[PDB]
Amino acid sequence: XLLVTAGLVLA
Amino acid sequence: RGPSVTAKVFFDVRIGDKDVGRIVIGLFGKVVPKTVENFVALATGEKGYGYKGSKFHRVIKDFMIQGGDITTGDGTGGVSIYGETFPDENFKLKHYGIGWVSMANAGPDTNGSQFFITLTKPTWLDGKHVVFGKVIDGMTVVHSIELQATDGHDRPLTNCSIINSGKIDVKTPFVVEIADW
Ligand SMILES: [Ca+2]
Ligand SMILES: [Zn+2]
Repeated sequence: XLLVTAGLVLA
Repeated sequence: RGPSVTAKVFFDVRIGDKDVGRIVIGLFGKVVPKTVENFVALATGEKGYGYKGSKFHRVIKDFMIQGGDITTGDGTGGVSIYGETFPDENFKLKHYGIGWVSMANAGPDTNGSQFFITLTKPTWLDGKHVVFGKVIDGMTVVHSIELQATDGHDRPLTNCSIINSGKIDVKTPFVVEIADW
């Protein structure tokens, strides 16, 4: 997808 | 009306060996004081660690550029001035459009050092990421980073580095108008 994460980057 | 920019932070950016210019971010200290304090302190490096030398490790055109991993550096790390993480302060500000500055996280209440600058209006992140600032100068620098060739992890092929960071005092606070505020 379109997320802004720190560790597990997802769809 | 709208909230006031009460402080500013600069990042001087280098892509590979080329100096590409400076990004100035205005900060809404009265809206989110705790979040602004963390970001300013990391920018100046006053606690002994900070943004200087970190990079924008994840860049997606028309979405955002992401930076501020000040420990491991691969995008999995980062720490705040308050500890490993700190809670979401509030969600008063939204990702209103391009150039808003917001905290990356790993779910609720896991703010650290990493942040992002929007290159769209990502409404799906409203209420999930704490917005605390706004790019006031250097949107062309943000665009230069945005256009960098990236791999399949969305990592620039050439490092986009923050070679210096710090604060600029705001002697005269000014309003950033926000529809319906
Ligand atoms: Ca476009
Ligand atoms: Zn262009």
